[PDB]
Amino acid sequence: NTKYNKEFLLYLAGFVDGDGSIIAQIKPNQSYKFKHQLSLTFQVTQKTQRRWFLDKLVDEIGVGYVRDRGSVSNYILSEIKPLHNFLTQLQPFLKLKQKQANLVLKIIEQLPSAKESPDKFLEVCTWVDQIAALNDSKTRKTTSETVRAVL
Amino acid sequence: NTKYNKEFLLYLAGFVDGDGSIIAQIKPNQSYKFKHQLSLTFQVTQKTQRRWFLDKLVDEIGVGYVRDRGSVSNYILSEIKPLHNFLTQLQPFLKLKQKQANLVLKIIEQLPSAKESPDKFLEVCTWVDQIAALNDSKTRKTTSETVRAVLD
DNA sequence: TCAAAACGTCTGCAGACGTTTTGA
DNA sequence: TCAAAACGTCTGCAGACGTTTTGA
Repeated sequence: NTKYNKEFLLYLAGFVDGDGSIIAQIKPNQSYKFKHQLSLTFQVTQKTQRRWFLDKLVDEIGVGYVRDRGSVSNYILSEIKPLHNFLTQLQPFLKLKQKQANLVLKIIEQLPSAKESPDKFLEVCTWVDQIAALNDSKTRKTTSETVRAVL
Repeated sequence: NTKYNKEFLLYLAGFVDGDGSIIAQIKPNQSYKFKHQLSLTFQVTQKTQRRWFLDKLVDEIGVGYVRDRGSVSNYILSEIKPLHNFLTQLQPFLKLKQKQANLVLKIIEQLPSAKESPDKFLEVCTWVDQIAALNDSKTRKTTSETVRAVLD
């Protein structure tokens, strides 16, 4: 587990607080026991001309990668172990995105348990609900009821 | 002329790099000797539901104010001296909006000498030109070139 | 004449989702 | 049956300007 210099984290929290997203999703997918995949994402967006900055993040954070989607580009971190380690350290300095950050951590820690009881999974899916409520969600389909109405 | 923590500035520098605007403008206005106002602005936007965060900031920075625009709110810092002191302290930590910041400090210092001679004033206008170019400028009308003409 | 505030404008996004595949 | 990658796309803005008014 890589440890981050505390100056880097202070700058990074500020950036994330202003122009970063912390995303939790329930993805309909029949090849899963309970028919959905739990998915977590940390994401930063820069215009494609400025992606030199997104590439530095990959170096400095040491994990994740960059995605080009035309006029704009993304830094993406989804791997569950690195994300946990990263949010754990970044969390104390967050002012606007702390709750999402903590809801993500608690979800990750309960992932092995959610793969067992259909009630534990369903309950984890309500945390996912809380994260999207905190964000400015616009185009959202698959929620916990969507799930409860399957089991 | 308040002095800020290194913990505050580092955080703030990240926030500004990510979500902050450094704006410079040449405003046509006939009450001025060279018929234009040189305007500088530091700006941050939030959804009004999260005003408190910008209100908090007014208090920590010690200056500037908050405008509710209906559904979004702006933190706005326009005052030249506070602006200089704020950016002079924040400038070494910026990784994206540093160039803007320097151009803004340059401008603030040459400001009194710019009011003395239309050639120094025109030069200063070529600095706001550069800032606009570093931003994602889309609706700009008054440039140093429209100042050159008018001053003839 | 000036610094600073006040108020107006808009369309190219972009935060935050979506669905499908890869590769175990 | 899973973690992650890859890729598609909507809608309320909001970044970065504009014009106008205030009051020493």
